[PDB]
Amino acid sequence: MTRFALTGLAGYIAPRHLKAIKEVGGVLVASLDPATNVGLVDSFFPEAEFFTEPEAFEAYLEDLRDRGEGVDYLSIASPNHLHYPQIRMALRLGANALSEKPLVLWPEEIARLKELEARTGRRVYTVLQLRVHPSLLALKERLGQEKGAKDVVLTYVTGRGKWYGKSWKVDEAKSGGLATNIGIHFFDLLAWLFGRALHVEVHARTPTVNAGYLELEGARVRWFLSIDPSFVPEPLRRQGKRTYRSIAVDGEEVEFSEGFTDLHTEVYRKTLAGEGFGLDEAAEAIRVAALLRTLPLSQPSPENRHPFLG
Amino acid sequence: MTRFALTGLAGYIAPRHLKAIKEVGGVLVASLDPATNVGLVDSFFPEAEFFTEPEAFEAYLEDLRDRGEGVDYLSIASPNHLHYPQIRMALRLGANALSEKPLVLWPEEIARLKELEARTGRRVYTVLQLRVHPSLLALKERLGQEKGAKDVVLTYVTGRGKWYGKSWKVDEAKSGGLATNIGIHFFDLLAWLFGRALHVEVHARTPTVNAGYLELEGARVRWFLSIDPSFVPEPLRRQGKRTYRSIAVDGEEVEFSEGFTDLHTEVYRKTLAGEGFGLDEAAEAIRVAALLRTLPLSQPSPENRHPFLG
Amino acid sequence: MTRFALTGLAGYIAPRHLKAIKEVGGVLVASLDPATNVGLVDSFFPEAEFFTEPEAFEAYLEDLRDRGEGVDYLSIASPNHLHYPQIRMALRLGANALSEKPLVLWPEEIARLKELEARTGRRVYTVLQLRVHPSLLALKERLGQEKGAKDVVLTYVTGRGKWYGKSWKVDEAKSGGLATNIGIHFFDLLAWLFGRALHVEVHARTPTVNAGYLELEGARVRWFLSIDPSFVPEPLRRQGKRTYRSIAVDGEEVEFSEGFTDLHTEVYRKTLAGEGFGLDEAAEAIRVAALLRTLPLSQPSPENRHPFL
Amino acid sequence: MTRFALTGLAGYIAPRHLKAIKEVGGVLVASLDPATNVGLVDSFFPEAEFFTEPEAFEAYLEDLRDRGEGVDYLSIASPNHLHYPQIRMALRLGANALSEKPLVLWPEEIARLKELEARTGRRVYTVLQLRVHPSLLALKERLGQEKGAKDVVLTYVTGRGKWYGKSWKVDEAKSGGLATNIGIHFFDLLAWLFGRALHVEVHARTPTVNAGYLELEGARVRWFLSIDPSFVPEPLRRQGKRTYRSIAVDGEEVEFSEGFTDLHTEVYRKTLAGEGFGLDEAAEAIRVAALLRTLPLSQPSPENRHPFLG
Ligand SMILES: NC(=O)c1ccc[n+]([C@@H]2O[C@H](COP(=O)([O-])OP(=O)(O)OC[C@H]3O[C@@H](n4cnc5c(N)ncnc54)[C@H](O)[C@@H]3O)[C@@H](O)[C@H]2O)c1
Ligand SMILES: NC(=O)c1ccc[n+]([C@@H]2O[C@H](COP(=O)([O-])OP(=O)(O)OC[C@H]3O[C@@H](n4cnc5c(N)ncnc54)[C@H](O)[C@@H]3O)[C@@H](O)[C@H]2O)c1
Ligand SMILES: NC(=O)c1ccc[n+]([C@@H]2O[C@H](COP(=O)([O-])OP(=O)(O)OC[C@H]3O[C@@H](n4cnc5c(N)ncnc54)[C@H](O)[C@@H]3O)[C@@H](O)[C@H]2O)c1
Ligand SMILES: NC(=O)c1ccc[n+]([C@@H]2O[C@H](COP(=O)([O-])OP(=O)(O)OC[C@H]3O[C@@H](n4cnc5c(N)ncnc54)[C@H](O)[C@@H]3O)[C@@H](O)[C@H]2O)c1
Ligand SMILES: O=C(O)CCC(=O)C(=O)O
Ligand SMILES: O=C(O)CCC(=O)C(=O)O
Ligand SMILES: O=C(O)CCC(=O)C(=O)O
Ligand SMILES: O=C(O)CCC(=O)C(=O)O
Ligand SMILES: [Cl-]
Ligand SMILES: [Cl-]
Ligand SMILES: [Cl-]
Ligand SMILES: [Cl-]
Repeated sequence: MTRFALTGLAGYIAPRHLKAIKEVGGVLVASLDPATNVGLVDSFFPEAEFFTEPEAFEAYLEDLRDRGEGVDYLSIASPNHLHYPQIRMALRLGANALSEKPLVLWPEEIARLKELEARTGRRVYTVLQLRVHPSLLALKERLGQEKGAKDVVLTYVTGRGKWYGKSWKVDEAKSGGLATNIGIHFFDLLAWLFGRALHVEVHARTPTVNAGYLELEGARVRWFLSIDPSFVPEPLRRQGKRTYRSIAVDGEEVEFSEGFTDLHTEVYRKTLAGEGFGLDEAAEAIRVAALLRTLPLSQPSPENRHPFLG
Repeated sequence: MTRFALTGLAGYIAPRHLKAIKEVGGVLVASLDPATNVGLVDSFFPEAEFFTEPEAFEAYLEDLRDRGEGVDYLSIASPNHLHYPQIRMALRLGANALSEKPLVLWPEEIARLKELEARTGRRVYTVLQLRVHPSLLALKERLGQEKGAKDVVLTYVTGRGKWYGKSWKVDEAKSGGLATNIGIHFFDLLAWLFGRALHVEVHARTPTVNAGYLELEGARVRWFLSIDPSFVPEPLRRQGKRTYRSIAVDGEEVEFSEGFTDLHTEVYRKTLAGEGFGLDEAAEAIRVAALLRTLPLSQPSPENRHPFLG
Repeated sequence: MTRFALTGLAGYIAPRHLKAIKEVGGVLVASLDPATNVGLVDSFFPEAEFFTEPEAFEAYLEDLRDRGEGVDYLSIASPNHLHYPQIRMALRLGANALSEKPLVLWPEEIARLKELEARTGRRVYTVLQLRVHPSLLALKERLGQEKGAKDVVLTYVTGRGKWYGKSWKVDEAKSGGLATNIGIHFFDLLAWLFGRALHVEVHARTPTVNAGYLELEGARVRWFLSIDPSFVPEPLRRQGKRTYRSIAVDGEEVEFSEGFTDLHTEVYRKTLAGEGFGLDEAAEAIRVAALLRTLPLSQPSPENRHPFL
Repeated sequence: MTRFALTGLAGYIAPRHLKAIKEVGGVLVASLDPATNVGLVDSFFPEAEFFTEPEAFEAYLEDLRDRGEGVDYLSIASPNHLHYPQIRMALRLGANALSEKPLVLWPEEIARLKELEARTGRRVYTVLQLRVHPSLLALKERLGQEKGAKDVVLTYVTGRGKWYGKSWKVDEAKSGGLATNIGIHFFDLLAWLFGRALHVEVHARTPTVNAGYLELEGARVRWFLSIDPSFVPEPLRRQGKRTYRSIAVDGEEVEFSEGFTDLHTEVYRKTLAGEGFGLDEAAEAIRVAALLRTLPLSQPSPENRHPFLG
């Protein structure tokens, strides 16, 4: 029975973690969130300890550890800028970390975490559910059979209501900006499929749209990211869809929205089986996303312009 | 299409109000919550406006009024002490109010609300789902047949985890205390069935237990309230059950937990149909609960002592 | 005895408002702040009500109004995005408003307040302390005696520590951005002295520097604003100074640091006498600051580039 | 040059700590507060780091420690329940702690901190400025010359406006209650003069008044504590005084309000000189204050009743 603590319990994504912990036969020992709108927790783990103050949470988990009943994992569902320091808290307390994406905001934070693993005997893992999406695992096998770099069009639209622009998600110091907070999913998919980015361009940047181009070891990629649902293709909009997440490559197209929200238990299962996504796996997309925070806009060549900018 | 604005969107009970507004064919025009952990809202009303600052939400709703697009109803799912001033906001904005229980904390607030309903021509309503619970409607009908007052044992145990003690729920200025925040359900049930309280006693009053006695026009009632699930009767507790909500009238048992969390849409419907629970309906249980904040403890006679007290 | 309520009581700036209210013979009936380090209030108005919830503060003031004991002014010292909706509250409660700068963030908000003033017969005022100052007030009479366009270089560097970057003051939706949160003082001084901005350019807009160029009816202005103290001129910086606040008009300087934390009381007095700074006085700087946060960057000509760039 | 970090920078007492660090020739390296009303700091330590997130503050200080540049002291001016876990943070960072009163809330926390001191070779100190108040030091000397149990009337009135009741200071879980948050000063003065409390009674306990009776090894003590300035004696009220802090014993009375707010630098100097008030010194008043939280009210005998209750 794997022992978990959880940060960010009051949040949107937290119930998916509570479900994962239940489904892998784990127990939630304690949670942290400065907000107390967490009453849903009793329907999953009615005996879990709860803290509003991170310093009190830390002291409690240390007391559990300084006596043999420590947690095995800290699940981290706090705002992005808190992932790094809460992962360090976990490792120091003798727990593995399982952090939401992006694992951290900066490449310097990845480098420091690699050193800290070696001094604490624990490991840092991250939630990248696209890496367990059955359609994308199948695409990955297909693409591996083919020599040469591929040409890819990546379109990632996921609608967000008006609350998003009043939240931490649009504070770049907290979220990393749109290309990190939302785009890390696809920058990570592209690194997993096609390796390291040799060249990066950004062609459009507004509060709701970013678009650009990547030259990766295995592919040339035109990409478009939005949180404005008007960019969902019209035939799908008609049927009420608010998302469109598509990779077109090698003469095929895979739209990977189905089950996007139903893969957190599989990520937990892979992680507890020792097949999790660690620092080495997460680092490349974080490097790309971080470069994009400060990269100047450029004018795309026609070959490099995503079609939604045409 | 009834037009609603909602306060308390990030909270535990908010999704039941989103489901109710949906199911009655209403539209959520705008919501208010100082917390922004509200991403669930896009799965219901992906175009609703959102505010963290009450002053800005008010100015926005005042602008809508002034241009003939005012909201019809403010639904209120904020902490209890904010119900009164949020209902004052609804009324001044030219909207009706539908507030979670307890409707307000104090009888003086009920009295001032009556004045403001007269000044504004608007109405104040509240969510008391026990009044639409089919077993309790059935009970009320059977009691109408009967002559004389009844002897009643009311036992109300609903377990709460460790987060509750770190929330506004235990700040008596915010919540009104245990007998208000949780007990209002049953004080209101008893007022609805049995009328006004002629005499009130409190026999036990700790952070997790209140017990006492009421003499009502239609009943003598021994009551016990707890948020410690250890008080669930042993034959249910041994199975892991954490709630027990029972009214026993002249020795006949009605346990009413089933469907307790599945009646908000029916309250909303009754309200919109002119059958809502207004100030006059809610006032008596508020008067009882408010008395209980300062009523001195007394030693029960054996005939007035709830069985759980020994 | 003029009755006041105050918003933003916990904030850096509220003590000058407590002094003005005291000094002008007013009484503070109630205050609002989400935060609770407001104890200083006890040494001025030891009986004032206090609220952390805006809706409870509004209901309390509305009760007072309805029984004929309403406040006469709402003084507003909250973060900038709250000024507009708190002035709206003041007018709905039948009070005048006296707001910190910037009075509101957007010209559309000014227009709405003008409608609402007419509806309620109450007035919106703002604290423009540079306008009652001795050394800036000196200019306006002189300058005004001469004709011809002036050539102005405006430089303001006011160092801010690491806390600033973690506060609402860098959230553009809350503060209006650097030029507004720092700038607005001086854009208002410039509009006061030299009229409407007929051309506006922004040359730099980074998190610690905003710089640009204005042409006003009465002057051209090269301006530079920063909260990075490394831009304090070296003869001051070498001494450890972290601020520098200069307007040079046709080669003639005035530096501005001295009477800066100073003149809230006179502004209260003028306002109470019917000589306050209203929407019409405030609007132009608000229009310019709204452009300064929204216009695209452009590359300056040599002639139009502030020397510090 | 003694290196400090500070918690609670945006609050009421912090400016006194900034002044103290400056006056003892220290440097403030970094500060933590979730609130950002802190601009004052620039007039003292213009280059200090600042954090809103405790986990980021702790990671920053951990980095300093690891590269041989750790702070020497953590000064703690956060809410009272945070003192214990922030002192734990200091000790694990290899810093001494200098915490505002009360040092911690509970005797069990004192006991844990004694164990952690021994582990780390760092020390915990606290601000008890009455122990450096010249009038009280002079009184202590005068009393010493005697022998036999003293008879004491302690009256401690310190006015607070309406903001206090909407702050953390009235949340007993955060502040310890009135007898702890305000009262610790005088319980500590009494323990310093007269030793262990062998008998404790509480006679009144309202939001603005606590009163009771103690018998200590060296004195019997009738005490009264209020934040209602109406209890300042009329003659002092008539001249506008809002405090009255009086100890009457041995045929004299010492009123110790003068300079009560001007002794923080002296506490810092004593602490840096190795003459600070440690766990052993602070423990007894913490034990007494904690007992008073749960002690039921009793009816006083006339002899044991503070005069202000008569
Ligand atoms: N597909 C996915 O894998 C997916 C989807 C959504 C969000 N996320 C990620 O999950 C995280 C949570 O996002 P969300 O949408 O639930 O955001 P949210 O704003 O709904 O919830 C964030 C929670 O963090 C809490 N918080 C703030 N500071 C904290 C601290 N010091 N400790 C603990 N909790 C703290 C907030 O009070 C809040 O309840 C982010 O890292 C986000 O990128 C991932
Ligand atoms: N069976 C029932 O009918 C039932 C069950 C649970 C709760 N309730 C009631 O619903 C209300 C909410 O309880 P909850 O359990 O959801 O609590 P909660 O603590 O989960 O959520 C409360 C929400 O109110 C928000 N809030 C705080 N101040 C606000 C303001 N000024 N405006 C708008 N929002 C504000 C908080 O940020 C939070 O998201 C309470 O009145 C409670 O009694 C009813
Ligand atoms: N020289 C000047 O005249 C001068 C100097 C500084 C600031 N200001 C202005 O004064 C105002 C205060 O800035 P500050 O420096 O005190 O920042 P601040 O962050 O120190 O003060 C913040 C106070 O406002 C509060 N607040 C947030 N929401 C509120 C609400 N809905 N109602 C009332 N209060 C609320 C916050 O809790 C905070 O405690 C701003 O408009 C700023 O532009 C003017
Ligand atoms: N005479 C004295 O020695 C004296 C006088 C006043 C207060 N105090 C003590 O000083 C402490 C502060 O009291 P105050 O009056 O300044 O209260 P306050 O409410 O004015 O200030 C409290 C500060 O703590 C901050 N805070 C909350 N959580 C924090 C955290 N995790 N880390 C750091 N900061 C955090 C708050 O945001 C706030 O700015 C308390 O322990 C109090 O008992 C002592
Ligand atoms: O909806 C998406 O594609 C992104 C989900 C996510 O990771 C987020 O919202 O943070
Ligand atoms: O569970 C219950 O019976 C009470 C639900 C409720 O109203 C509450 O938690 O506020
Ligand atoms: O320091 C300055 O010059 C600007 C003051 C100001 O208005 C602010 O800080 O918001
Ligand atoms: O004023 C006093 O005597 C006590 C000071 C205070 O508030 C405190 O110590 O928290
Ligand atoms: Cl906690
Ligand atoms: Cl808002
Ligand atoms: Cl309030
Ligand atoms: Cl931080």
